[PDB]
Amino acid sequence: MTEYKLVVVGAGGVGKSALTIQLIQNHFVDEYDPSIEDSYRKQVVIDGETCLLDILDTAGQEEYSAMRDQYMRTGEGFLCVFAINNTKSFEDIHQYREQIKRVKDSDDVPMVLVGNKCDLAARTVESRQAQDLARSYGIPYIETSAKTRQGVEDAFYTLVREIRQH
Ligand SMILES: Nc1nc2c(ncn2[C@@H]2O[C@H](COP(=O)(O)OP(=O)(O)NP(=O)(O)O)[C@@H](O)[C@H]2O)c(=O)[nH]1
Ligand SMILES: [Mg+2]
Repeated sequence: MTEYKLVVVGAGGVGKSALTIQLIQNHFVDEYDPSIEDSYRKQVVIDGETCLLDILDTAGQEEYSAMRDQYMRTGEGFLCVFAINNTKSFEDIHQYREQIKRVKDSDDVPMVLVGNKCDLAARTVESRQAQDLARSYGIPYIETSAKTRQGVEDAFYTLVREIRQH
């Protein structure tokens, strides 16, 4: 099987853990609310290929993590997550992009822009605004809800496909 190192990044509270947990849960534990950053694994078939996804659920840029630079060096692809009801989180996307570019010294890193919490009516970031931002980075944009599961598998599998076509 092929192993992929994925890193989930974004501002505090956008749903980085919720997304990761929704993908990787085997549901033995009913509720799991991770308090700090951690690594998770998921085996899945994507376009006929058996993949092992190593998924790193990072803390926001706000919190200190000693290993952050090495997480980014190791990471092969990045989910850049914001929340559609949090303008600040959307504006923060630039910070996360620049951090990844600074560490990896590259303009062509596999990424997916993720607008999470799309189950919510109180939207402050229009899809067209995020599509515009994604198009300026030359990356896919996908809207997700970690509550409903909408788009969650698609976001991760799109990232794997970006890594592949790199
Ligand atoms: N309505 C809604 N709430 C969501 C969604 N995803 C996460 N949340 C909620 O938003 C809050 C933050 O979720 P969490 O997964 O902790 O986000 P985080 O980005 O990992 N936070 P941290 O940076 O502190 O680790 C929680 O109350 C969670 O239930 C979603 O898709 N929809
Ligand atoms: Mg978290």
